[PDB]
Amino acid sequence: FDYLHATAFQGTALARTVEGTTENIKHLTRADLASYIDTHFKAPRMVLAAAGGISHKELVDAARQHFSGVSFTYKEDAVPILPRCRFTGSEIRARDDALPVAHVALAVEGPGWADPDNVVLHVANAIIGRYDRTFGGGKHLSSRLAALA
Amino acid sequence: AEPEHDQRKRMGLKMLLISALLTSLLYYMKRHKWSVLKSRKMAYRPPK
Ligand SMILES: CCCCCCCCO[C@@H]1O[C@H](CO)[C@@H](O)[C@H](O)[C@H]1O
Repeated sequence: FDYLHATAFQGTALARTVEGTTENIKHLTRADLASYIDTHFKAPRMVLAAAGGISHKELVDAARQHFSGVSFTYKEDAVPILPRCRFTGSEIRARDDALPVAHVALAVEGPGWADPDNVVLHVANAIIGRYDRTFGGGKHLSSRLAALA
Repeated sequence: AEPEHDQRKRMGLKMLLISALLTSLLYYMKRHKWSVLKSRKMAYRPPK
């Protein structure tokens, strides 16, 4: 799945692993870390969510107390508009025959969180569904791909 | 000796035009399909 992103969104920010390079982990500084936190962990880009036996008003009160001072400039208010990521009809094949079983991922470009088509794509994905050799349903599973599998 | 003289060369014209067109088109389609291999890069990355 890392390789999938690395080639699907090749040449963009989405092509990077969440954990990062070995060199980066090696050489990241306290300044670099503190910079990330100050640059990204900012109030408008954060959501304090809660769920349980919690009074909402009591929640926003304790939140009002510990989630702190107002930003001064307009820069610190505005939420950044990320540069777009380019999809690439491409492949990456990392071959290792000593590896017991092979893994294959194939994907096309999606619509994004906003698009209402994401609902239909989930309905479609539900049709094909999923399987692993412990699915007790076996040959009688409704999913055609699972039945053929 | 060859009454087909006129039609033969008339065909030769049609042939050469068609052949020129088709050879070019098929060359693109070949290059298009082979573009996957022609541009392909590979690396050797062991757990060295
Ligand atoms: C790849 C090769 C394609 C060759 C196409 C040749 C088509 C020839 O076509 C011929 O041309 C003659 C001259 O007008 C006509 O008399 C014939 O009726 C016609 O069939």
